[PDB]
Amino acid sequence: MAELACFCYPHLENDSYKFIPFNNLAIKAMLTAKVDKKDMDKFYDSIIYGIAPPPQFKKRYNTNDNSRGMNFETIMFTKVAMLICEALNSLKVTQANVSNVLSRVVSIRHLENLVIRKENPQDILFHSKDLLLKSTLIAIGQSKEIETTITAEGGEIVFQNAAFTMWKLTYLEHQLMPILDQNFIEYKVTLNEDKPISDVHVKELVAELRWQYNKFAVITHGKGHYRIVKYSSVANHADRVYATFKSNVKTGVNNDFNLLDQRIIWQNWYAFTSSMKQGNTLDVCKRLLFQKMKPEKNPFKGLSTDRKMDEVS
Amino acid sequence: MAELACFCYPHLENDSYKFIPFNNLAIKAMLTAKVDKKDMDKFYDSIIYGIAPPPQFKKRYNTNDNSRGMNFETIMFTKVAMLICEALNSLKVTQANVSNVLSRVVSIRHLENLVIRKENPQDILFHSKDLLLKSTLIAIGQSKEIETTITAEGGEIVFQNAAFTMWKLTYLEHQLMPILDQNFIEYKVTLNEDKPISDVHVKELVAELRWQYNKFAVITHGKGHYRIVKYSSVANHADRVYATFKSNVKTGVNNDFNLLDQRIIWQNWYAFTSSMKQGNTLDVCKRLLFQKMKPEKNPFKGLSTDRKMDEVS
Amino acid sequence: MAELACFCYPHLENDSYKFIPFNNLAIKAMLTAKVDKKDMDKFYDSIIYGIAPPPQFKKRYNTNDNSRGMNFETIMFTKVAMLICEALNSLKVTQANVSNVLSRVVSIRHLENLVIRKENPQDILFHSKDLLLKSTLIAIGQSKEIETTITAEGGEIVFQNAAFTMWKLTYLEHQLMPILDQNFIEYKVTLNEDKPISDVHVKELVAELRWQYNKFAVITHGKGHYRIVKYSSVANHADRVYATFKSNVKTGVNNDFNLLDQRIIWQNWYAFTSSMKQGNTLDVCKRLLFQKMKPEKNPFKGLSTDRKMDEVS
Amino acid sequence: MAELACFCYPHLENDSYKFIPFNNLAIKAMLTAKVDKKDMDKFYDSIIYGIAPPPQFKKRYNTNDNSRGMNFETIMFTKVAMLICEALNSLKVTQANVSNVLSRVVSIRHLENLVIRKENPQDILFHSKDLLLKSTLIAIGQSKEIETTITAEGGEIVFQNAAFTMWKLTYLEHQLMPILDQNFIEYKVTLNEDKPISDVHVKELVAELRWQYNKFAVITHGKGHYRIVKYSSVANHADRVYATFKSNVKTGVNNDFNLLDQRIIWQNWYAFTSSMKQGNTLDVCKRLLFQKMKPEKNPFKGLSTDRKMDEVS
Amino acid sequence: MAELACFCYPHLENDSYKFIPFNNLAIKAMLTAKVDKKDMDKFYDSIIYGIAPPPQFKKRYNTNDNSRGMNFETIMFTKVAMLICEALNSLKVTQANVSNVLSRVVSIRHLENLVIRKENPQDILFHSKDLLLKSTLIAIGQSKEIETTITAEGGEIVFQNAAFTMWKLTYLEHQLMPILDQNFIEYKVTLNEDKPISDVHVKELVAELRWQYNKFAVITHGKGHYRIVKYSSVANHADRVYATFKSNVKTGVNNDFNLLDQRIIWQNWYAFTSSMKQGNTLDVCKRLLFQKMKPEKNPFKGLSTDRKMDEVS
Amino acid sequence: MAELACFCYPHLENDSYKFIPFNNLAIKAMLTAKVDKKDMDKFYDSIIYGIAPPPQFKKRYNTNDNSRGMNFETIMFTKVAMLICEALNSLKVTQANVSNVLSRVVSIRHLENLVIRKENPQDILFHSKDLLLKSTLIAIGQSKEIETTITAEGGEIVFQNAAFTMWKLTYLEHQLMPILDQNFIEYKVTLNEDKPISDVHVKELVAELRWQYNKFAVITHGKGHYRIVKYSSVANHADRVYATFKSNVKTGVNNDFNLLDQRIIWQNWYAFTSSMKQGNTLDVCKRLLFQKMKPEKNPFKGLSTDRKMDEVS
Repeated sequence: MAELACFCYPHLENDSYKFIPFNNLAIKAMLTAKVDKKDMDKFYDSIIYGIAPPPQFKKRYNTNDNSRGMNFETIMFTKVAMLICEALNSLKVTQANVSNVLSRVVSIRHLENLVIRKENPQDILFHSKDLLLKSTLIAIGQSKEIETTITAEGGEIVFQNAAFTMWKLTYLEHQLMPILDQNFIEYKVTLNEDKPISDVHVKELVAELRWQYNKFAVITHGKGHYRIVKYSSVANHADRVYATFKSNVKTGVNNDFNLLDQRIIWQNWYAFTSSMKQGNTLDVCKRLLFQKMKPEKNPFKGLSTDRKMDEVS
Repeated sequence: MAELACFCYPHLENDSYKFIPFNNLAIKAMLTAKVDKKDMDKFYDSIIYGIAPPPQFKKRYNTNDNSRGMNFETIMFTKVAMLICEALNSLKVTQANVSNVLSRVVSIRHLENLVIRKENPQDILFHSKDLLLKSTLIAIGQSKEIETTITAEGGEIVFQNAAFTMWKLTYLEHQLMPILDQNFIEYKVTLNEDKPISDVHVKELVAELRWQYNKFAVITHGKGHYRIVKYSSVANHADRVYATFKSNVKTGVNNDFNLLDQRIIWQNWYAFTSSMKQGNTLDVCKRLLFQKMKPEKNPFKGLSTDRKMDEVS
Repeated sequence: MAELACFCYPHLENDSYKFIPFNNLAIKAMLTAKVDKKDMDKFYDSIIYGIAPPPQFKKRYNTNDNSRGMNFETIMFTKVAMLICEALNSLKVTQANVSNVLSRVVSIRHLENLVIRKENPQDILFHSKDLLLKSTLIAIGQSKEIETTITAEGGEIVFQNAAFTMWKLTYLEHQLMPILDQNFIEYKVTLNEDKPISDVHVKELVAELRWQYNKFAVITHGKGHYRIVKYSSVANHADRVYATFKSNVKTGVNNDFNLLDQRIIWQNWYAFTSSMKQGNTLDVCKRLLFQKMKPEKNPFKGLSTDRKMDEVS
Repeated sequence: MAELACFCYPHLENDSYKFIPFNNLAIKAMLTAKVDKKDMDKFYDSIIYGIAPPPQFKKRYNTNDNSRGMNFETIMFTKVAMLICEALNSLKVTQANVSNVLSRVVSIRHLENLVIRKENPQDILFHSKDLLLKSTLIAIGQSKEIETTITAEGGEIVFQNAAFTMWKLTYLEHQLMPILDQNFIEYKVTLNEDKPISDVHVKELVAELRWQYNKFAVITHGKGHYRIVKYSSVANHADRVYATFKSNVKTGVNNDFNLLDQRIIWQNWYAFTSSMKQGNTLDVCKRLLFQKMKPEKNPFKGLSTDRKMDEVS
Repeated sequence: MAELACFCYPHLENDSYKFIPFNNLAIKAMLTAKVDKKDMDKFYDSIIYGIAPPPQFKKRYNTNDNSRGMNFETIMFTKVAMLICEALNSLKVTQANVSNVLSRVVSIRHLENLVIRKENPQDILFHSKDLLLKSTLIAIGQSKEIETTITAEGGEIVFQNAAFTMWKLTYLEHQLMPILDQNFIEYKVTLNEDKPISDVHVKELVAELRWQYNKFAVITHGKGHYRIVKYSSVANHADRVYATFKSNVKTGVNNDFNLLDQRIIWQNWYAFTSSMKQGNTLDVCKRLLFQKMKPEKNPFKGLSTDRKMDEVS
Repeated sequence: MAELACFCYPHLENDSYKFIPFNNLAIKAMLTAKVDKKDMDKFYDSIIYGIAPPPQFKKRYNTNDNSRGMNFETIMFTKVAMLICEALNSLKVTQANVSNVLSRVVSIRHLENLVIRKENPQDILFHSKDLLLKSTLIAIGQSKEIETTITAEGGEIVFQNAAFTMWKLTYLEHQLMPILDQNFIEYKVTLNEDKPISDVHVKELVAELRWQYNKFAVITHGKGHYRIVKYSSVANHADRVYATFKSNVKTGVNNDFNLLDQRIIWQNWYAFTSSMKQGNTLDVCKRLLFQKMKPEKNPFKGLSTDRKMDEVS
């Protein structure tokens, strides 16, 4: 999780801002550099290895005294940086915008997964440059469009339906910036199409979720997909999405939040995010999260039995 | 799963039948031996490596043309054979009985797990020779007593309570006769004491079973413990326990069947075994196993919610 | 052993059905997919990884719960799929035929061996695209022609003559769908030319078979080659070829059966297949297979002595 | 194959000749020693590492310029030497005899196999010191007794009967003096008892020999066991046993030759050894070995069919 | 050491005999082939892997029962075969000659060393195709020219002078047909130029030979180079060169023998080869080889002292 | 090469000085210690790991900044230290003497080789504690006796005679203080007995030396054995033995020098040491070493021929 300015710098050629990747040794030089307090937000000249990121983003890079950043000396750093550049170079970014664009924080893991998609001959992104660009621009946050199956970050498909595709996020196996907590398990459910989903297809998804992923809560962060997370993590997710909601309200940036199908989402999460979306306080929202809520209409009552009896037969 | 006659032979010394283990090379010789059709049930003399098991049990031993038997050339074969001998030698078996005793089929895996217990300094069986003998004699089927926690076969303790202890059966990791199906997962729940168990302690067990082992059916084979098995296996278990029930009825051997706590056992399994115990046919019993049975009183209705909300908090 | 529909799907381009291989991740997605009972025979859209085989052929693919299928994630799967496509694309298959063609069950091992031939610079198939196509179309079952030495599946040549070539089938060493039984040994004897073979050349073949392969039965499945199989397997072969004979009779598909040279074939096998070809029952045929048949004229009486005395000299 | 004087030297203590093993470094020193032509048959004093064998046996030991001897630096050399000493020390050898005894050439491989027997807890020789001594004294050639199953050199039992035990000689796997020709295969058939063997038990042995070992000739070197050798080796065996016969005749040492059961032995071998035993020339004997001899009464005519049909059933 | 017919076969294309290498699997097939006694000298058709060498050269190829031949399945076999073809294809061999040319026995090791030369960018043969051809044609025996330094087989240069170059033959390290005797050490001394060599340069060579290679005899086989061989091998060399001399006399093929500088060659060898060249018998020649010949004029008397004193200083 | 005070310290118990080994961690502590200039010759107290050697011998121990010392952290350090203690403890050293005794410089490699001897069951030193003590006391320099074969330091015996034993010094393979120059080769020739040696036995030794070790000079350092050294080392040896001679003259310590057999020793070395022993200057002695000395009577003229001709035969 870091700024785009961690991967590339802008260069004005042909009266246009083309973005160029960093050499890892330039980053390595900057980390050893003595810079003025008033130059910490300026791009650094390594002399030998070209331009380097602003010294203020020192903590974004893993060193001996830091394991909270990314592994910039890997090959995947260059791949991700190239992906970012390719995407930004298509936008023809104006002089006023370059700073805002680069200061945008994005998911490095999302970008890494997109690299893993684009490089696989089997994946549609390998063949469609347009789909790759759409996918990347969503990840960059320079796109109004929603992440769907076609434009998903990726992972191992663990379930698929007419309406849905479930992915296991393999963040443990990443090169650039993995999850270090070995307990980490998280899935996501992307919609295949935006057109209306049937009751039968929703039933099929909820069936698999209640059977295979019973120890997981079904939530969302307001974009067009579900997040399958351990119940032990929900409280932290709540804090994050509320902080985001709060931040977007204060800064005036888009604050749309798709609560998604109420029959699929976890009751308490839907309550939480509904209160948040109504403009209630963190404590008001959080307190619903922990309430032993009176069981709603299921709304699919015989669903867990069906799969058991199928397995027996 | 094999006869005791696969591990030892009886020898009359000091006017008493002491049972002696087989050398693996004696077994190996017997497998290459040409024997008369009327000597197939007699113990075989290898000459060089001592007495060997009856040729009729050829298929009990793994060869090039057989992977359905045990690995008799391992060290654990000798350990198991020694355990058996030690147990049988304490009984002072009479001349009439020796044949019946040795023809008794027993769980080799059970015996292997008992070896793994007895050899560990941390385990009570290592220190109590009496407890070891009781445990082994249960496994041999030369004991009226019930297998409890103290006398359990063993495995990895995955849950423990005042009333119960849950073990993961590590049959995949065995040396002598492992499970070859890598999908194999099975647990057992042994009672710590026979005295009456509280509602609170039953609730605690059922809670863990509904949370951690939701894709598993809770059954029993009529002894004093629960078996936690995949729903995909229940149908096969049914066949086995019914065949056993049928066999014991025809042969007049003890046919006690403890159905165990109805609140813990899977509804369909309890129905199945109740019909069997009432003397109904296989088909009558089996048909209950597959019925989408109308949900009984839960009988613990808010139990699955409690653990979820705990995890969230 | 699987349908052609396990490797490719048809696509109508340029008013012609060109067959395209499957991506293994598409297959992998289908295996996790929830499909309607009435769509089980339709090709599956994985979205991300292209078209996938019909869900009804799930058991053709090896998973955690299945070791009876093929290893579709290997490189040889793609090679075999490509070979199939190349062959089918030459036929210009019509719209009515595509379903029948793809539903044809074929030997995957045969196809794998053809891949191993075509990729070796030393092998004639590497240089002759025509011979490769003929060979493959025989394996596919879209060819009236007989498998000979030139068009043989392959293996290690263990004996060769003017008339014959003996191959060891290395099915144990395969990647895509090996034989798992490590005891497996089987050879085949393909004819080099169809023109009449001399008594001297037949003698030479029968000599090697009686000397080197004395524990093997010489049979055929009715095509133009001999099969050298363990005597322990003959009974199973009998069942297979009879079932095939029966099936072809009922379905009206070609049911030619070349019994081959009576002097080479095992007496009991020739008796068996002659009875089958005369339209007798399975039991009638099988019973001949097990008869201690009165030794015919040898028909080469001093043959086993000759090779012994040669070896001594 | 070497003299006993290669392993030990005699020492007169307590008015008795006790034989002592050589240290390998003493042997190593002797190999580098400059000795007088008239001291080549005397035991060599290495000074540092004790007594060493006579320099005349230099070629018995493997060096850089010699791979025809034994590996005296191995542990098995010491084991074999100890076995020899133990045996010779029991005989109380007289002063006149010591030279003859030590100059006796013996099979090192035989002795090595006896070591492998005696050190295995499963083997009877491990427990019976008397049987071990008998076995060893046969191998040394200081015993009138015949090698039987009980006193056999050893190897892997590949077949066993009431009357017979077949051993695979694992001379390839030896440490001290292996066979270097990797094609080497040889078995031996020792009698379990000397009392008369039935027709049924002979049939059983001949059955296994015609089935499993069809490419092997059944011979003997005149002691009480059969030798199963490749047909390609028979001519060499003939030379050896004839040379021995010739040598024993000239030197007046015992020249008994047990031709063994005529129904079991290879026709040509029986002819050969019968001519030799009648006092005919090498050429006379050898010529019978190569004759395409008119097939005698089988004398078991349906034997090869029986096992085939059994395998099929 | 084998015939050229072991590596290639002739093919008449464009009214010219171009020679083509063998595929190793064709050779492998031929080794398993049953051929008529009157076809043993004809090239064999493997069908699948192209033409193969005449069956009469079976023993030239290493198998399970043969370690006296070459390793034809190696890559170096193909390299050597290609080298041979390249050379023979330049000669435009006539129809009458092809048989004689191919039946020529040549040093495989020589050819292998030439391959090792030609493939090294540092070696002149890599750049001069003419020099490579000259070198190869000498090795083939289709050239009147003498092997010199420029056209030498190769090896590790251990000494070099204005006049001479000494090579260590690394026959132990070969792939195709190595020396198996690990004691093997042999060097060769090729002349750099044919023009007359000074006394000073001869002195320098003889100095190094007396110092570094004192346990080696300096000989020749009559071509324009010296052979540095262990004194233990000289007797065998004598037999070989005499047999060659004898053979060439009987067959009328060129029988030139360059005795080389008498001051360099070993006294006894010069005597031997002089007697041979005068037409004396093997025994007459050999007897000189073993004579304790009265020391000639040294002819360099203080030479061994000089190098000692240099080393000291 | 270091003082005895590097291995042990004296302790006065029972009114006697018993010498005790150092713990390596005590040495390690001393190396890090800050000591007064006037305590550099006192034994150091490490507190935790006992007494340690005087800080003045710092350079005797290998550190990061020193590869000129010994590897004191090895096991062989303790073994050598123990050997030294065992030897010194037998002498009952007086209070006045302890300092002189411990300040004695000795060959660590000699001591290591004695350890390698004493620990080998095959070696006489393993069994004779008296011989071990004699050997060690010679190495320590607390013995008037001469090093002979029986009491030799050790190594690999490369030649042995009635009179002589040649050892290869394996100083490269040592643990405690090896030779680091990988070119190092040195042998020694110890006398087996002191009684007079024959001309024939001297001839045999000189023969092997002229044949196998022709590039080596035969010298001595004045004790009762020969040293076989490269001619390139002689000049350095000369310096050492002269410096020793000079030192012993100045300090009044024994200065016996056995020049040994003039027929065996290198002419120039004998000249050198004779001049030294006559009391000439270093330059006078050295100049003889480099003189191209007129060849004396050989004194064995046909010796080098004999071995050549033997090798040929």
